[PDB]
Amino acid sequence: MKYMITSKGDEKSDLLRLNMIAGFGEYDMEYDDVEPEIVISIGGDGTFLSAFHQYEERLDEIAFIGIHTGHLGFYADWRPAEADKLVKLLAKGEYQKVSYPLLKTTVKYGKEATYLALNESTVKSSGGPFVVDVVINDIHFERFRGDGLCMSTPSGTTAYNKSLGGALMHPSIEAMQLTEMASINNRVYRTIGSPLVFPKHHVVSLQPVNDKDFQISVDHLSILHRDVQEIRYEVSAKKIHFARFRSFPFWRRVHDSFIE
Amino acid sequence: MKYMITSKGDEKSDLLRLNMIAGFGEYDMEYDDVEPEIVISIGGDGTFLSAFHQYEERLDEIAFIGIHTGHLGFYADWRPAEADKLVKLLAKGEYQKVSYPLLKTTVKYGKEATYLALNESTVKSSGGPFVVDVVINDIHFERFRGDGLCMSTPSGTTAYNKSLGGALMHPSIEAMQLTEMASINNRVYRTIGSPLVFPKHHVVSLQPVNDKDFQISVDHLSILHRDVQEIRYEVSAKKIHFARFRSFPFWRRVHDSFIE
Amino acid sequence: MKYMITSKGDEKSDLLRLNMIAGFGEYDMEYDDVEPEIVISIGGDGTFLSAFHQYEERLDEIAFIGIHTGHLGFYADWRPAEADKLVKLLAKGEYQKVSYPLLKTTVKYGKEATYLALNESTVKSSGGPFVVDVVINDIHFERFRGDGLCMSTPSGTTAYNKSLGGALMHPSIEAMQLTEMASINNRVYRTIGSPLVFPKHHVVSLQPVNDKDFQISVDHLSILHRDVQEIRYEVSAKKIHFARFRSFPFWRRVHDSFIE
Amino acid sequence: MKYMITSKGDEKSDLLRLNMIAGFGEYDMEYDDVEPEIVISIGGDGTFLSAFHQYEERLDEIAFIGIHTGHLGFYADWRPAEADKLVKLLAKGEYQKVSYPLLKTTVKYGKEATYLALNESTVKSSGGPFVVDVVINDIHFERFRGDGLCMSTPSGTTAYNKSLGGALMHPSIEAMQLTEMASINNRVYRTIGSPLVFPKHHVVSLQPVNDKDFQISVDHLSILHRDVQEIRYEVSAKKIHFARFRSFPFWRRVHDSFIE
Ligand SMILES: Nc1ncnc2[nH]c(C#CCCNC[C@H]3O[C@@H](n4cnc5c(N)ncnc54)[C@H](O)[C@@H]3O)nc12
Ligand SMILES: Nc1ncnc2[nH]c(C#CCCNC[C@H]3O[C@@H](n4cnc5c(N)ncnc54)[C@H](O)[C@@H]3O)nc12
Ligand SMILES: Nc1ncnc2[nH]c(C#CCCNC[C@H]3O[C@@H](n4cnc5c(N)ncnc54)[C@H](O)[C@@H]3O)nc12
Ligand SMILES: Nc1ncnc2[nH]c(C#CCCNC[C@H]3O[C@@H](n4cnc5c(N)ncnc54)[C@H](O)[C@@H]3O)nc12
Repeated sequence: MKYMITSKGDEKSDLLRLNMIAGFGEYDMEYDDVEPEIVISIGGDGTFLSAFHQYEERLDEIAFIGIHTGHLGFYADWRPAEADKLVKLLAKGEYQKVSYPLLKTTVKYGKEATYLALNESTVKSSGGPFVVDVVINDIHFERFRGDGLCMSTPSGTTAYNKSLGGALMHPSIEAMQLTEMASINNRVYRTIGSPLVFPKHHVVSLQPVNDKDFQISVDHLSILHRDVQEIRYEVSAKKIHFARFRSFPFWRRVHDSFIE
Repeated sequence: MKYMITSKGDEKSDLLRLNMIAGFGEYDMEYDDVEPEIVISIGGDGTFLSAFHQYEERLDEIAFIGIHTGHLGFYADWRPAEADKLVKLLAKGEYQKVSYPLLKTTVKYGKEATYLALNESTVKSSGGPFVVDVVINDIHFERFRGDGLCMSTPSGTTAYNKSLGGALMHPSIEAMQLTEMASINNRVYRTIGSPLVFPKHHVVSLQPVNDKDFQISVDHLSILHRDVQEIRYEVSAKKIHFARFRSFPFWRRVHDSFIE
Repeated sequence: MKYMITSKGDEKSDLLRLNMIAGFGEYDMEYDDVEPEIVISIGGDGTFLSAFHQYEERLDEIAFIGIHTGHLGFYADWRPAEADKLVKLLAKGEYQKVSYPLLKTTVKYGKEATYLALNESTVKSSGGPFVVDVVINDIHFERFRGDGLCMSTPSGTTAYNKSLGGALMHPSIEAMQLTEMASINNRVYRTIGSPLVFPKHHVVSLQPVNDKDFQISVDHLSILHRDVQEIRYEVSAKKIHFARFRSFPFWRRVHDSFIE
Repeated sequence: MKYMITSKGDEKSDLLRLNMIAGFGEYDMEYDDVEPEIVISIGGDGTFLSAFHQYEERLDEIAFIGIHTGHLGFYADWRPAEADKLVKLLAKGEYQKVSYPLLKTTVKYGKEATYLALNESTVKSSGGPFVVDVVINDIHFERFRGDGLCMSTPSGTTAYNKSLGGALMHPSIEAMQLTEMASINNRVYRTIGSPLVFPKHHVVSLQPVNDKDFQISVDHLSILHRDVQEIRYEVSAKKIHFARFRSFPFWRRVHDSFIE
């Protein structure tokens, strides 16, 4: 079937990509990077992130697979020396799809822009004090002062969210998690402190207080947005699909990356 | 219909209970504390906890309601001066049921005991060092050293779980959250650090390393369990049901208790 | 004696400044903003910070006093309605000097620049990943990956340092405290996690790993430093001197700002 | 000179102790465990703690040395295979004394008891809610609700204090650090949150609110104190003295125990 392979760009990953293409040449497999049905990423989680955003407009037709060339990633869970068995396994098919939730970010001006995040989306100010009003389902919840806020997907909770004190949530939970960055709390300023975990259909909305310029990130992309009236976070209707050939539980994946 | 009222025991709550009984005497309402269908609790969240555990063996036939006499509770969300409108509203019926998830705790010896928690269940040692192996779905995840562990329900995340750094999760999420207590981490000992959020059907299992005596709590109850071979945590099939007469969102309930 | 008054710039602070000058006109007091011996600041801690950095090259000849017009500050500890008693008290003299420690920051290129901080000095990258080697007294301590680092004075521990998890240390301790910003920790990357408190004469040195451009802050000032070979932190030989007329303990000052 | 050796009790430490005694038999060294001038501890930091408390009433006449048999300790900083060079080095003398500060704990009833801590002293309730008023230099600072409080020496900050979020402070700083255990914070209850670092001569005083029974620990000892009116913490006039033969900086000692 149609497939394509993206590479981190170094000597190891490039020459690994060519050997898998040569293997696929021995099967009923067509290379096409315009309309692939299997997207193989060789490199790190950054390379996987690129592959995801490269094809984010055909998510329900693509199954992703990641190979990690030098670390072990959360999205790239195949060893380079296991690439041969991967070629064969894919060649037959009848494999299994597992799906992870994604985060939708909407930015409104005084035309509205929408983004999709697999890890997280963060907001900071463009230099100067970051102050925003936090609104949950049209109800005012708190006035946040600090360095910024981070809204994470389930599979992203092991990334930036973890460094901010957030909890690691299993990706079978359709949720999003908001964490604080160096929140100031005193007698006059008051934030919840704790990470918040929202279900599907809950809309968290950030609204400027004075400054209307914010540095907004979605995964690895970061843009300075001018004249912002609203940022809206919610769990996306879209999901990312993975091809799985073997049992590799999320908590096992958490164990191997952080314990030993 | 059948109903009963529990009271915190002070002058304010007792005399409030009698006036509601007198009001119910003017309607098609029968008082029965053996088989109630509505359980009204007057006092604090501790009084609500007692009412829950008092009737925990008929959960799918009971709708709980809480009145708070001096603070505002997470489970008790009616003011004392609003008791009259509560009597009328209940008297008709046709109200709405909303359900929150609960946590099942199983303790195995070398007969097994099961408990139900609405807030959380915690484990500490009976004096001396607390060391347990943490096993997630039959796979060894980590060896925990510290003061103890805390497994929280969704609605309990605003209680002990919050003081331990856990996240507040919306109660429409069928999940449980495990948090650490003063975990020791160095070059030789290694814990995940972060709170973990588990879905339904995931079994977290604590297993002793040396000492087999632990002080186990379920909500307000705390018992020293001798000769423990296993403690098992999982999201209960049982749920607690609340009668609701008005919109009072969880995040609004979080706002009022912690922000202003 | 020689004195000057700086103002936040709003209607309240300006007209308060003029009335104190008019009061000082009734005493043996000369206004001079080139060589003052008493520096009065009217506004907030930001206004006090400006007054400090404005005269940071004559610290051992100046005693600072702060008046707060709308909050209560840590450095500005006099109420606007107490300004009259302040004028009289200053006019006699024979008051007391109390001194707080300061932080020296040195930045070396491949000419070296030195700065003085009353609150703290922070380091972040100029976009992209922040990676530095942390060296304590010429010995390599750790490789830090995250958002940045913050080195705080004693009196600054209640500012940014507090929001990063640092401890509040009494200003009679000649020390500096380093705190982490969203440090990444996994199986391969390893930071101490905890805040570190250094005595006089200990030199903490940050050294770039790849990128040599950092956004460095000293109190309110923030500059992008190009081609950085070393940043050096140590407790300054210089100290800031305050005129005190009444007992107002630091822990009382902490209490009023954060408890009630 | 007079010396004695304490041992962890296992086969490795006992037979190591006998060989050093046999070595000392070849020098001008007298074994005496009633009035030693050098106290050698073989085992772990727990064994060192015992040796310290065993001789805590002759601190200014004793220099401690620690050997670690199976880990590496903060107080025991000599390898078992380096014991021979230790015997020789001690035998001459003219070595160097370095001193670390200690914490004094006073417990008053309605006769007062005083204790000395090298690591820390903690307070919890004897089951039930822990509520105490925190008073700093006779001024009321906060009402603490939670699991307990921990007051740490400088060298103890790498022990329990570290697991509670405290900062690691260099032992040349005559200070003590207080950290919180699972403090409850909401709209009505309010704690500082942050660790507090106190200088010499500052007295922190805990006072019961309702319950007067507390479980008080000093290092490894833990006693249930009945009818408590006051607990007083302050930096002790006494100090512990170490014999040093080589440079082994505290931050190097921190590095080796937590980084690699
Ligand atoms: N999902 C994952 N789970 C576990 N590990 C993972 N690594 C990755 C990846 C990758 C390469 C491209 N990274 C861009 C991402 O850098 C994370 N990030 C940024 N600043 C920090 C920080 N100060 N502390 C921890 N993180 C940070 C966040 O993810 C941001 O989007 N993804 C995951
Ligand atoms: N669900 C809730 N959400 C928000 N507030 C709430 N208050 C309650 C309640 C009640 C009265 C009976 N309490 C027993 C419960 O004491 C909590 N707890 C114990 N030790 C601590 C601590 N050191 N720090 C915070 N908490 C603690 C935990 O809940 C334990 O089970 N329930 C909730
Ligand atoms: N010494 C003090 N103690 C207690 N409160 C204080 N307020 C001040 C002040 C002031 C007005 C000018 N501020 C510049 C200062 O903003 C602090 N800062 C920056 N970002 C954050 C954040 N995300 N979270 C908390 N802080 C932050 C830090 O101080 C930086 O230098 N000084 C103190
Ligand atoms: N000074 C030190 N620095 C770095 N490591 C060290 N290890 C030792 C030692 C030892 C063996 C006897 N221990 C009794 C001590 O157990 C610590 N402790 C108790 N509960 C915990 C916990 N939940 N988390 C971390 N700690 C804890 C505390 O020290 C208490 O007093 N001393 C130090």
